[PDB]
Amino acid sequence: KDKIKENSEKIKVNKTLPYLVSNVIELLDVDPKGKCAVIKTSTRQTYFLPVIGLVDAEKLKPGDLVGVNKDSYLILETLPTEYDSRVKAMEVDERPTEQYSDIGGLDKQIQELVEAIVLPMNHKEKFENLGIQPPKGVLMYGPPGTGKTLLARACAAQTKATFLKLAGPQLVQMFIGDGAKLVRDAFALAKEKAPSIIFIDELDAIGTKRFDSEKAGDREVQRTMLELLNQLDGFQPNTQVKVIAATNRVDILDPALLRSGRLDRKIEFPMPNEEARARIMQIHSRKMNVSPDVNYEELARCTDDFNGAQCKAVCVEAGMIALRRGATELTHEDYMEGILEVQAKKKANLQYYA
Amino acid sequence: PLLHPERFVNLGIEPPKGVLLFGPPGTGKTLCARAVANRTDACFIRVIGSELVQKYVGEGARMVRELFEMARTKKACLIFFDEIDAIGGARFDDGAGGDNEVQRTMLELINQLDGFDPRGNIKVLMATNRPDTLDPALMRPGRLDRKIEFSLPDLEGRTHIFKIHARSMSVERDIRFELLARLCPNSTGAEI
Amino acid sequence: RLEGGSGGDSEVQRTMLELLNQLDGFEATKNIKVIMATNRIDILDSALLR
Amino acid sequence: QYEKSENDLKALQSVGQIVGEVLKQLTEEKFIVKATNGPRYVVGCRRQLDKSKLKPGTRVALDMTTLTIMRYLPREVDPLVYNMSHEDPGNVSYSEIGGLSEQIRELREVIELPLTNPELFQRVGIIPPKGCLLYGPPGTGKTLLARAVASQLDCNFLKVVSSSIVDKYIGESARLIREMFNYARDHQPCIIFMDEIDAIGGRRFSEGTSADREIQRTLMELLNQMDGFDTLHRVKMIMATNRPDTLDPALLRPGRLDRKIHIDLPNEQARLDILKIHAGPITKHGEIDYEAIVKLSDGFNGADLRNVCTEAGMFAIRADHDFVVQEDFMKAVRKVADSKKLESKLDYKPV
Amino acid sequence: NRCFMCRKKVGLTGFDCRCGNLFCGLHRYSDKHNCPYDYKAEAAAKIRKENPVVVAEKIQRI
Amino acid sequence: DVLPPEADSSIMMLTSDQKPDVMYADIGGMDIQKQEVREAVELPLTHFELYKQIGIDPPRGVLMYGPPGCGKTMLAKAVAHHTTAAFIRVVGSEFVQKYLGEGPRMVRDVFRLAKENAPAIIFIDEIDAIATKRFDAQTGADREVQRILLELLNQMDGFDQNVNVKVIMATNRADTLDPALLRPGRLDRKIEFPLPDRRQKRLIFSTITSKMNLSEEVDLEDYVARPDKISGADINSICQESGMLAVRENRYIVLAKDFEKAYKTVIKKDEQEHEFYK
Amino acid sequence: CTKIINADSEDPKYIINVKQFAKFVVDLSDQVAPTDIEEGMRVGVDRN
Ligand SMILES: Nc1ncnc2c1ncn2[C@@H]1O[C@H](COP(=O)(O)OP(=O)(O)OP(=O)(O)O)[C@@H](O)[C@H]1O
Ligand SMILES: Nc1ncnc2c1ncn2[C@@H]1O[C@H](COP(=O)(O)OP(=O)(O)OP(=O)(O)O)[C@@H](O)[C@H]1O
Ligand SMILES: Nc1ncnc2c1ncn2[C@@H]1O[C@H](COP(=O)(O)OP(=O)(O)OP(=O)(O)O)[C@@H](O)[C@H]1O
Ligand SMILES: Nc1ncnc2c1ncn2[C@@H]1O[C@H](COP(=O)(O)OP(=O)(O)O)[C@@H](O)[C@H]1O
Ligand SMILES: [Mg+2]
Ligand SMILES: [Mg+2]
Ligand SMILES: [Mg+2]
Repeated sequence: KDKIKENSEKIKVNKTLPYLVSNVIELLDVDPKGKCAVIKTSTRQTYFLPVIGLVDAEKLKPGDLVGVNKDSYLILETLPTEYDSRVKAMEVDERPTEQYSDIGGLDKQIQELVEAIVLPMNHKEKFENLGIQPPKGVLMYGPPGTGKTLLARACAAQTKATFLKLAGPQLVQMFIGDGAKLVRDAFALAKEKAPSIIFIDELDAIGTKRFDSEKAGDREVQRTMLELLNQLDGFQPNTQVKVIAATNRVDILDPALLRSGRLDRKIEFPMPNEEARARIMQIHSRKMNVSPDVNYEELARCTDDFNGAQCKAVCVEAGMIALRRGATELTHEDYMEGILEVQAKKKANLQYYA
Repeated sequence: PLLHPERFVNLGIEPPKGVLLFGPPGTGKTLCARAVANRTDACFIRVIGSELVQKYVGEGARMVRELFEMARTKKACLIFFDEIDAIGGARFDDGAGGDNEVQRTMLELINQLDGFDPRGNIKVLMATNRPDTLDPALMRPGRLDRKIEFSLPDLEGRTHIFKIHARSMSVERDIRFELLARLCPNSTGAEI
Repeated sequence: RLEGGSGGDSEVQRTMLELLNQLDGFEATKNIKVIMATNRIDILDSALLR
Repeated sequence: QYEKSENDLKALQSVGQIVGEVLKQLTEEKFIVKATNGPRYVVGCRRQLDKSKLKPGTRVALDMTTLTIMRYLPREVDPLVYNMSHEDPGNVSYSEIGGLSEQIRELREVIELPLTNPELFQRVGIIPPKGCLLYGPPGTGKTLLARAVASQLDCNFLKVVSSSIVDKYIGESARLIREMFNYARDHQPCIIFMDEIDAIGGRRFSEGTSADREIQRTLMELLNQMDGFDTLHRVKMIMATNRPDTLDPALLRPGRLDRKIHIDLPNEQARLDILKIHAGPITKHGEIDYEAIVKLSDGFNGADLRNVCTEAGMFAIRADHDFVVQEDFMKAVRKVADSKKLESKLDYKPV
Repeated sequence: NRCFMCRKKVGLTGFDCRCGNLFCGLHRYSDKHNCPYDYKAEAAAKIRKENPVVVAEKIQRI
Repeated sequence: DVLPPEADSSIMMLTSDQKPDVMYADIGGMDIQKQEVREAVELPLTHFELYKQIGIDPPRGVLMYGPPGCGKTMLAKAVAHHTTAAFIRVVGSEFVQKYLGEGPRMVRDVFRLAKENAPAIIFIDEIDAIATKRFDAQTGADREVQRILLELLNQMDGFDQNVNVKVIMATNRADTLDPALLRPGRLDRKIEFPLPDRRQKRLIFSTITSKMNLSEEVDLEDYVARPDKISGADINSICQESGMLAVRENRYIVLAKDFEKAYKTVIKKDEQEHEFYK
Repeated sequence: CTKIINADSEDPKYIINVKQFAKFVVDLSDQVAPTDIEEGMRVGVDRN
């Protein structure tokens, strides 16, 4: 026990804090007879060490990150692999709250989503007793004002798997490459956190029908996008990540994007017919002091060709309008005036009618 | 809402963070910008619309990242855009080889404007002379909420602007300006 | 001309600017001339040198 | 544990070495070498390195301080390769796929046969082919076929996305191709696979952007080291794309790209066959009319029919009937077929 | 799997309202089940947390 | 100390054994330009004072260009097999490392070795990767590339007009290049490898078909009549396809059907027309 | 000056790059508190 005390004591001394990181380039084995390896430091220098150090040859593999002594150039630590800093930004940490009672006028689509994603995350035995497969990739398309962000932030708000975001233009990088690096780092990141869902918005910005395209632009975009396709479906499939995407216009995309397995289910979003309008207005008219003589059906039938956003906006403007006169509750006339403001009335003299 | 975050709580509403100005030139938008910036009491940030177009890909977006970063850092800060027509006016694709990069940048302004974990305490003021050739995505409310326009003074706005541009100068005690503005049926404050 | 202008100056149009720096002097030729023969005549800054 | 402590005690006093290459032997003890990161030096072996093995271009290990040759080592390890060498997991043989057995056999003559029985090529006296291309609509199983083929060897197969090759530096990309063909030169029966050439492929540009020049140089390295000066042996090139029309004709001429294999949508019998393929491991009833489903089945990828099998199971999960009825098949067929109102321009002319 | 406003069995097309109850597509709205929750107060509280009380530069330090 | 002049090179010439095994008579049907180049290089080692008495000024370098697969390298690959001078093959784009001036440093390394060794032959394949015309940009690249252009011209202009150093370059696109290479003194002999004719098709068919068994019931000229705009490498693909065809038939002898299938495979993808145009 | 990547457990054990020099596993000096050293941060470090 004294001896082990002394040896460990020396170990503390010669195992100091500052280390120079490097890469495990490969391993070998020389005969007269154990293992061996070769390393490249962060200083662009290669070193050959016959004695490995305070690590395990079986644990180490080609292309690893390790803490190495500066002077001795000896392996002293095994470092957890990191990703690009931009990748670290893509992580989600807030976990907002958008429970399904908040969203309206999209029951069917909601069912088709919770089917494709929620159930696979919860009851795999149901998918196995019948036993075929879970789907692969869900897409949201339609008019911009129909509400596509709501399902994303809501479902992420409810689920507890590793939700991971992504923006369209972010994949575009200054230097060529950097999209293949970025996306691959992302997918590996979700791999590290097997309960993993990735969202992508404005997918049209990267997904575009290629053609005889000249000097710039596309000449990296389709490279990154192709990295997306291959890293998504095909070579070495996986089941520990689910993909949600959303766009506005569909016609720019490529076939390989929407083939049948890169994006499994297609969900269109039609605008509120009548009761979706009336009820959405009834939903943002939840936090406002309302005079209880108000017909949301009148409101709907007078609100024509709006979206969830605009229907929200009218309910917004009405409160300030009543705040003009300092009233507390609201009036149907208030909603009417807010409708007028939202509609962007032009002028007068339109009086030679009737 | 800024100087009185009380009424909107006592009634339970959210202010329309997105304002666009428009109308004929030489009318009082710039002036409104500078005046609001006078009592801004906030990290007001100018933005010149053409400053974003650049030679390399994505770098303009990289601007936008730092923009919304300094925004989120500086609590209660204002942003002004001006003649945003250069950014994302249309999505010209019949012969899809025209403008694409500032379209992507415009998309970045889309996302970092709204979507996925909203910004918090930020206000956006824009203004253009031709608010007619813009991508409807910006036209969606929530982003561009109010559409305030500045018109041409019928007879009396020109009178009062005679009182604005004629006041800060040396003249005799025999003033009269209604006679003047009745003589200029169509003239702006700048011409005043 | 300034096509390779603000984006690096190309090291050549500047030397051209020194050329015009010298031509904008006083010679009257006296008995000295300078000939030039070139294709691609629609790119240079001959407006100033007219 | 005391034994482990002694192990680390011995492990403490081991210092690394510098890695370099042997340029030329000046004399019996004078050598010209170069550090991998820059300049060059004049060195000597110890006594008993067996200097005959030292040749111009070999790699050696140098002493850090004394700066002399110690333990000359084999070739290097090209980290754009190990991630594409021991990476692909196993796969079912080509028995899983179907409907294109003509092509299935057809690739066998260009790849498997010429190495297994090279005698016949010599008897008739004709050199075997060199490189093959795969093209067709997405989801025809292009990647899948290569998966089955690589599933045979699983050890002597390199795979490439043809998109992770780019970088931030000026060179550093062609060199990757170099060491790829040099490792593939090392192992004799090497199979190279490159998907989606159209990223790196291109055709040509009339002096566009400089990054275009980096790309085109990176391709011309392929054009060289495909035919070039050094011929190749047992080096098979498999290419995959969607539209061949956007490629370089110089790359498309025979010799480099020997044979162009055409993949197309399934016929009626092919659709029935793949349908039977995915229909295997499915808890159902003895009621399946594959024929009607194929009858409504018009122009669907293997992944498409896979999608049909998925959706039918979805309807089965609807109402929680653990079995599978036949009608859910036709319903899912109607849905999936309806979903193809967004895919135009699926064909591309060859070349 | 069933609703509470009409006992109609559903399954996976049910709803999870703030009040902890499941509903069918007809009764998912808070006005079709008398939701006893102060949406207005969670109002006056969220806006108060997201609203930055601006301060005109005055009476700062010493 | 002063080292041997050939020590610091980092690159070697054609090694003592790497002859490509391509006979000079192996290339069937390139009599004009093969022999023409052979005098273009080797002849100015045996006939020099004619160049002084008449005045010929043998060009320092030569350029080859043509469609992709007209035997462009198939010729340089053979000349190295049947010569004795020093030979150094050169990739088009190997000098593009991300360092500062390693390109021009490598050009110095090469031409110093060429001058050093003997009368030699420097071959640069795919010069189109470098010899552009467009301009000098500034990101991190066109500096390093174009400076190596300048190094190439600098050490390309001033050898001595006496050292037997033969420069051979070749690509397929003889258009996207700087005419600074198109100067008297740098490059004079310009040679294209156009497509063959009926006769050269016959020669290539003789040379190619001369290897296989070839059962005598196959008429070679019958396929020769079909013009079809074929490149030279296409023929080899033809005999390959027919050969592996008969092999697929489990047969060690070729018949005409393998050739019908031959043009039905390679010559296929030729017909798309709308009759009403004419 | 250098840039931070991440930290470790029970201890700082900070992973940092300089800008282009090299990446190290370094620790804070005693002049600082182990609170305001969050990741993605530009921090001044001793040269020795
Ligand atoms: N049915 C609805 N209920 C509530 N809000 C809605 C509804 N439809 C649209 N919205 C509003 O739309 C706003 C976000 O825009 P939307 O989700 O329509 O797509 P977007 O603006 O194009 O962004 P994305 O790129 O995420 O689609 C939200 O603030 C939300 O309030
Ligand atoms: N009502 C007014 N009162 C005082 N000054 C005015 C008025 N209208 C216009 N002006 C003057 O005319 C000029 C034009 O006004 P402003 O800059 O707001 O127009 P603008 O829309 O920004 O111009 P543009 O459309 O060309 O960008 C201002 O500098 C201002 O001094
Ligand atoms: N005269 C000929 N006789 C026989 N075969 C020929 C002849 N000319 C060309 N070929 C064929 O063409 C091939 C020569 O390679 P190729 O001409 O493609 O090289 P290259 O033109 O340098 O290629 P690239 O310039 O596109 O890199 C040989 O495999 C050969 O079968
Ligand atoms: N005959 C088939 N049997 C089974 N799966 C198939 C078949 N054809 C296509 N697929 C499916 O479609 C996908 C084909 O993708 P891939 O070969 O990469 O095409 P692309 O490169 O055009 O995307 C595979 O993942 C596979 O699951
Ligand atoms: Mg949205
Ligand atoms: Mg203005
Ligand atoms: Mg060649």
